Amino acid sequence: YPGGSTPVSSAN
Amino acid sequence: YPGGSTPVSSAN
Amino acid sequence: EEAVRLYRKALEVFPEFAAAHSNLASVLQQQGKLQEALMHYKEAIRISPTFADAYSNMGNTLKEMQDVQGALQCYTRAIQINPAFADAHSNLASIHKDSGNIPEAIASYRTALKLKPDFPDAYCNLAHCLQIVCDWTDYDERMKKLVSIVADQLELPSVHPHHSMLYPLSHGFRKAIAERHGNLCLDKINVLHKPPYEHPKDLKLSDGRLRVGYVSSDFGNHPTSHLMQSIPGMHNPDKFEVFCYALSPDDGTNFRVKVMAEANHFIDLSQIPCNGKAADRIHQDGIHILVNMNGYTKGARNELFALRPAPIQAMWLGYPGTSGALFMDYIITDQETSPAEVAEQYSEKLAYMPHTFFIGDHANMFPHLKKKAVIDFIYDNRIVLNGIDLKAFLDSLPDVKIVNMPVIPMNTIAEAVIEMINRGQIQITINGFSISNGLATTQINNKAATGEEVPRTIIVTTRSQYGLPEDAIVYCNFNQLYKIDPSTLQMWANILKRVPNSVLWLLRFPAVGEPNIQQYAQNMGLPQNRIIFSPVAPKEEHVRRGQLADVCLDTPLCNGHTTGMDVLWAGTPMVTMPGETLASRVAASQLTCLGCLELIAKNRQEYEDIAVKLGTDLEYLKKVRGKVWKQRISSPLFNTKQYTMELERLYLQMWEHYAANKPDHMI
Amino acid sequence: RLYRKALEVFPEFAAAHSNLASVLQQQGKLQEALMHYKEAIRISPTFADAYSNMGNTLKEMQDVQGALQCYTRAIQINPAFADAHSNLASIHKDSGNIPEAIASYRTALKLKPDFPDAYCNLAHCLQIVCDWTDYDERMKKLVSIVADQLEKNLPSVHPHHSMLYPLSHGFRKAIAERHGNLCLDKINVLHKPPYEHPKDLKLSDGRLRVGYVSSDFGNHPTSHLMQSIPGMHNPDKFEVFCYALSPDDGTNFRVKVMAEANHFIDLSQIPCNGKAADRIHQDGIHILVNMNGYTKGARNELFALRPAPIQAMWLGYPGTSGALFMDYIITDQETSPAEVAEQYSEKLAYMPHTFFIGDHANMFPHLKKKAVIDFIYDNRIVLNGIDLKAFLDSLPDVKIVNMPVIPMNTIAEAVIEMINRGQIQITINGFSISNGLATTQINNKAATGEEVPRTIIVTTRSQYGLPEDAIVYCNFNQLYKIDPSTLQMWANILKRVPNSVLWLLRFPAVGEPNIQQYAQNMGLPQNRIIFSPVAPKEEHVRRGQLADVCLDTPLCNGHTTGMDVLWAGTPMVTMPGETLASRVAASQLTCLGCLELIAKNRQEYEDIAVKLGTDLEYLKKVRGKVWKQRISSPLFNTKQYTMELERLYLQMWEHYAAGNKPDHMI
Ligand SMILES: O=c1ccn([C@@H]2O[C@H](COP(=O)(O)OP(=O)(O)O)[C@@H](O)[C@H]2O)c(=O)[nH]1
Ligand SMILES: O=c1ccn([C@@H]2O[C@H](COP(=O)(O)OP(=O)(O)O)[C@@H](O)[C@H]2O)c(=O)[nH]1
Ligand SMILES: *[C@@H]1O[C@H](CO)[C@@H](O)[C@H](O)[C@H]1NC(=O)/C=C/CCl
Ligand SMILES: *C/C=C/C(=O)N[C@@H]1[C@@H](O)[C@H](O)[C@@H](CO)O[C@H]1*
Repeated sequence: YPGGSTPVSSAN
Repeated sequence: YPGGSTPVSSAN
Repeated sequence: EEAVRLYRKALEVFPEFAAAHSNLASVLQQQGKLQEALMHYKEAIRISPTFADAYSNMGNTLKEMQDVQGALQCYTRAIQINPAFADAHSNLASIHKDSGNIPEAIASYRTALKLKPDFPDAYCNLAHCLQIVCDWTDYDERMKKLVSIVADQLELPSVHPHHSMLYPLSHGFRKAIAERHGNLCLDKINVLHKPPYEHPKDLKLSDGRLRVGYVSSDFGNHPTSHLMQSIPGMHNPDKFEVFCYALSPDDGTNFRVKVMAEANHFIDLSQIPCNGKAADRIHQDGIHILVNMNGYTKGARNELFALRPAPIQAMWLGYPGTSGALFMDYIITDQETSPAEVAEQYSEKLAYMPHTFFIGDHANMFPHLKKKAVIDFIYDNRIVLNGIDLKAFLDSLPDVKIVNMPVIPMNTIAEAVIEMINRGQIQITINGFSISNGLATTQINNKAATGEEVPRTIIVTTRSQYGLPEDAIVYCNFNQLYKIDPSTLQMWANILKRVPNSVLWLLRFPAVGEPNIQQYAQNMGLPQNRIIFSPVAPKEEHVRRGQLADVCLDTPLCNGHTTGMDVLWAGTPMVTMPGETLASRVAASQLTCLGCLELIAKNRQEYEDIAVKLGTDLEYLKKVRGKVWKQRISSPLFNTKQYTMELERLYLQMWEHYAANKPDHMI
Repeated sequence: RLYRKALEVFPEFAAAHSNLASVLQQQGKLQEALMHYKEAIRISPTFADAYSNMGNTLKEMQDVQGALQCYTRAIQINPAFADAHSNLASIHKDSGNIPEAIASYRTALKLKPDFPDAYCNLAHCLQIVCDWTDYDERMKKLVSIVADQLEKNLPSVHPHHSMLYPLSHGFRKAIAERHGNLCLDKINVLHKPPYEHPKDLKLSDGRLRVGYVSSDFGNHPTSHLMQSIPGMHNPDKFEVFCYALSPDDGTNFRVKVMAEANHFIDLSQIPCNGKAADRIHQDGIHILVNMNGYTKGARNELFALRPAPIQAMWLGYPGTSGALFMDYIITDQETSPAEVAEQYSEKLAYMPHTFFIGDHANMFPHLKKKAVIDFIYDNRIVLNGIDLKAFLDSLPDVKIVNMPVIPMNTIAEAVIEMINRGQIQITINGFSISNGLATTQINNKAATGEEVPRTIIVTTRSQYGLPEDAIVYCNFNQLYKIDPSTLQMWANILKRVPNSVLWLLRFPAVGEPNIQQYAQNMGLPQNRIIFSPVAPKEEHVRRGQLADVCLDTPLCNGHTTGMDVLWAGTPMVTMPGETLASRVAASQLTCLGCLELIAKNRQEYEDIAVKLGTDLEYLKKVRGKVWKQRISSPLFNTKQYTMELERLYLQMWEHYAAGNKPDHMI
């Protein structure tokens, strides 16, 4: 998110 | 350097 | 392995062979030896200063070592040396992608395809990029072509298993893709010549307790912790022993802190980077069931599971699909997401949890959202209050009408509140209480905003903060935009035209897909006042703001997973259409558990009918909301204790079986 | 400005939201600013200017992926928005992607040709990669831009770059006074009184209280220079306070300073300049030292509030601050001659020899002594080791010259076999023998300089692709220090000396073909200039020994790089200019006692460098002179430097103690 981070599930 | 960091003098 | 032996002889024969240095360097780079790799690449470049191919492969290593700027200088230097070098362009683009410069990634992917037009890897990569921004030009062609590329390769697949679920592959194709990735992990470990492990066939060394090892790169701030952080500490110490294997460094967060404090044993595999030495340790702990919570997701070290240090190896909750691999024995799932009928997408056997394999620590992390109050001029979702000490504040007030939802009448109290929202000032004091602006959580307490701490003020959430209308139905989907496709947008647009008094609420996730969405929306006869965008919000703001919505429209292609439980927590009904792939049957699983069979659609006409119903039959919406708002507390959905206990039953079941016979489906 | 009154009258006024946000961001209130930018956009969803300004605010909070989305969004709303383009580029420059930096700065220019900030930045990017297309046009245009801007009150040229362009000396000080005055204005916001300063040494028990303020207490050349210093101060007469402006990065450099200063104070924890300056004052500091100037991490707001009575620019910024809050610049007779003290807003305070210092003796003692191999050259195959003597002594035949020489036998062969085969290390007589190129795989803390290495290191010409049979001129600085004049100068040199190569660094790699091309435009084939990679700090100093002579860049010399080169025993040819940044190599050389290496003009420089490449007994002499005097002169002598540095502090104090304003110290 804008300012901080918004961790998500993503591919390796 | 390639593989790491080479810090240097620089502008703010 | 034997490549290494060859190349070193090639260098024995001839000291000065640029290509064989570069080739040695690329295989050392496969087997993780990044420093050594990097050395040989500079030798190659010292020999031949205009060796574009070395510079490009050097950049890859630098990217793996997380030297992003060095990888940048390397790729650029290879493009300088040879401006028609397709790989330098592809690789470059992939840096831009991982930095979220998707427009500049798309440009460089295109440039590859123009230079070397059959380049499957770069096509699939571009196709994922296009998905991220909701660019759907030649969309039907694209899909037809990705099926093709994959069809071909099967006789390493250029589409990632974590992606394969978004595309119209067959289930044979999706399984096949995962199968050739799992196979690649074996080929990495066989280099290590490791004998087979001898597994406990007993519980006698363990003191009668089952040893369960939980491996995840996400014990830290990542959706994995947000869902299961209370599971280790809620296990029964008498009959189970919990080992937590982190694959990542301590990210500093209260999520990490919980799991280290609460597990019986926490082991940091991020400092045991060698897979042999790390799988040795798992075996030395004496694990009986070792659980995989990554599958094919950022962080995974499936090689640990490829060497077989536990008798039973299970997949759980981090990966919405099959691993395709014979080193994984079960997948923890349920009949509502993975019906017995369709067992043959999954290479693993099916272990059923009794309601839903899905869990959430919302009960624990956001408990200020169990109860609410509203402000007047009655609507449950226009101007909302939440607080640990809300009740005290309500009772400090002259007038309040509980309907059970307390309602604050429009007085000089409610004026100071709404004018705070109006000015955008951070907080105010009423009767000595903190009344805080929901848009300013990070200013007041950062760890509250991330969900690390329960908030300690009373927080105000209003539609005016988001530019939502105070006199109309609000539909939301709060996922990343990549899960929306053409069909899905069509459904939403249909609904939006039958329900004139309504706005569909989406997020800039990323903002660079917003113009696309709206363009495509306007091709379907839908004005620009109709779809509202707002930015992605820190975790707690997100979950709270679901209170402003009336109904959430779930993505049929890939459902809300975390995002689903998030919206259910705010007391917002979700309309889903479960598909075929496990990623498309989740919101449905969550709702079967919660107990809203009425919201589960069998087809498109059914879907759109359910949601138009909910947006016009207002008292049906008050009914359904009421039903969700109570059932999140009263059903198994959010109940980490019931969850853990039933999970424990399923584990023993899995042990009893191996105690005799080989892995078989569980009921 | 109370725009907060403006928004009181009107709630949904997008422009004042965007404007309040831009002023909150002035003060440094980033989370608040960020909040009003999202409001601005809630109201007006295609408001480009807010999206782009938003980007600036999130780039400050170091969310770079966040900034990118804001920039590229300002560009999809308005592909004709130049500011958004200039900003997008600026992040590319900081990612080290200089081409995209460039492609994007030109779009800002094509869209808006009166764009000073984006021209000057483009000129820097061009400077970085040594792209000298329309160089003279660019140069004259850069003056005109500043002449114009100075005349209407903030230069698009950063004072740290001012040394790189043909600006006048009056113009230099002015760009510096501007960025300085800007520290003053950002501070007057806080309305603080003047601080009440100490007048004798009585609270402090007779000790002078010194505060060294830096963001470079870590893996940084500042620490590679002055890490020993606080620990060598005299406790009886001095009390030493080190003020970090950087979080602890985990390096030994940080550990060392933390252990040896009497007081280590981590100001990165106190982000408020008001609160941070109050702290410095109550420590009772008599001299507060500015070690950043206008460099990455500066928090000169600290010095703008005057928390200490004497305030001196020392060592980290090679220029004048232009600020009236800085009292002295510690420099020396050779770098800043009193004759030419007009550039300096500060008074001149002199060190006896050089203001320059270097922790090489402590850092790299394995290089005090060296061994070679045969078939006598001192720099074709080199060995270095703490335990070299013992290694040598384990050998059957060793010929002394004081330089040990190992003849060609199975012992000498096994080493060469390792270098040829690119393998990591070997064992001879039980001693550990290492490849110079394999150091991060042997010991990562030895590679950075954080640890003295514990095995013996062999270093060769073959490793970097240099000729066994020709003379090697090196220069080891970042490529942005070279200009046309200079590259011409070295090419001249190189044509006069047929057996020679110039040995150059990829710093950054993308600058190599430019240099290669301009060279050909006057020079010889692509075999005269050899490029090597940037190295680990230790390999970097160590491999310098392979060279015959170093040719220093006149426009801005090696500073840390100068020290680095001399420590290897490699002579340096230099031609002092008129800016402090262009004088430093000559001052270092004066201290070393090699005035015959200082050129008066371009012609001398070519003659000096040619003589060193052709006269080969004169080569042996000056190489000798260096190899010896780096131990015996006061250049790499931190203990001596510390002491005379202490002497100048007292001399500085006693002047002020007499109730005087700062005046020149000689
Ligand atoms: O404004 C928002 C919107 C979403 N999210 C969170 O961001 C993540 C997105 O999750 P993801 O798409 O990776 O997994 P899924 O929903 O597919 O399970 C989820 O953690 C949400 O809780 C958030 O913090 N703020
Ligand atoms: O291959 C190299 C070349 C240089 N350096 C170091 O990189 C820094 C470059 O910074 P800068 O140019 O600011 O030095 P200065 O301007 O003082 O010469 C110096 O410490 C050198 O010690 C390095 O570690 N590896
Ligand atoms: C780099 O850092 C050291 C720290 O003392 C300083 O001595 C050296 O002068 C500095 N280099 C430069 O400022 C180069 C500037 C040209 Cl833009
Ligand atoms: C469309 C697929 C998205 C995805 O990979 N989601 C993951 C969830 O299934 C999983 O439960 C969470 C928690 O670990 O990670 C992301």
